[PDB]
Formats: sequence, C-alpha cells, structure tokens
Amino acid sequence: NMKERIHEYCHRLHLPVMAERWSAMAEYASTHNISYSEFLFRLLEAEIVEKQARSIQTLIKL
DNA sequence: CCTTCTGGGGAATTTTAAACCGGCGATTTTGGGGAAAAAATAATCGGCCTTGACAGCTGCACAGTAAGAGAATTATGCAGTGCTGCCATAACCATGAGTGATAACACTGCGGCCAACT
Repeated sequence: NMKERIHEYCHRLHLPVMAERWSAMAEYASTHNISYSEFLFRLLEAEIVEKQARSIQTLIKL
C-alpha cells in the first residue's frame, strides 16, 4: 500500500519524524485547504523542529 | 506359150522391255533435356532353428633355459692433507653520469569523530 511504503522510505531517510508529521499534516490538510506547497512547508517545519531538538539533545550529551 | 502369183533375203525402221542412275519424299536415328519408373544395393527388422553350458575348482609336475635377487669381493673415484708458486682482487684517487632527493600543487587513502539503528 501507500502508507507502509511511505514509512519505509521515511525511515530509510532517517525520518520517523517524517512518518509522524506526514500523518498529522495530511490529516490537517484533508480537514482544511492547504496548497501542496504549504503542506510541504509544514512537513519540513515539523521535520526540522524535531531534528533541531534531537541535535540540541545530542550536543548536550556531548 | 505367156502372164501373174508367191516366197526368200538383205536392209531399214519402230517399239517395248529391262536395267541403271539420279532425284525426291519419308522415316529413322542420334543427341540433349526432363520426368518417371524400375531395379539394385544396403541396412534394418522380426523370428525361427539349433546347440552349448550349467552342472565344486584349478593347481600343480616336469622339462630346459634364462633372469634375477642377495651376498661377498674387487676396482676405482672421491676426498683429505701438506708445501710451494702464481694470479686475481682490492685499495686509493680522479672525473663523469645517473638516480635519489627536494619543492609545490592535486588527488586520494586512512584514521578520528559523529550519528543512526537494533
């Protein structure tokens, strides 16, 4: 199906965040009118928020 | 007594039969090509007719000559040792040439560090 392959690719790119955020943003856009560009913008926003949180945690760990 | 008729023979001419040679029309024969059929030769198939073997197994004996295996004996080639002489090599200095090295930039290999998944 589509969801399983999406999650596969997301994890292969090291983006379980992508699997999680795509669910939320997809639900929101299906419940709203989000142009594909804005949907992608929200996707990248969530990805980089989680990525920056992880990077800060790793730096503090070091 | 005389006249007319007839017959034989030699020469000239005509016709028909026979034989040869040539010309003309027909069949035959030779050559080549294509197709069909027959026969010859080789290979493959089935089957009948006839008989050998299976019945403990073959190792040994003698004949003569030659080969070979083992042991003893002998010959010879290698090695070992001493003394003397000759040839090679090695040691030094000089000069030339080749290669290992050094500087600089570019590309690649290896080790340290960071992150992602189980």
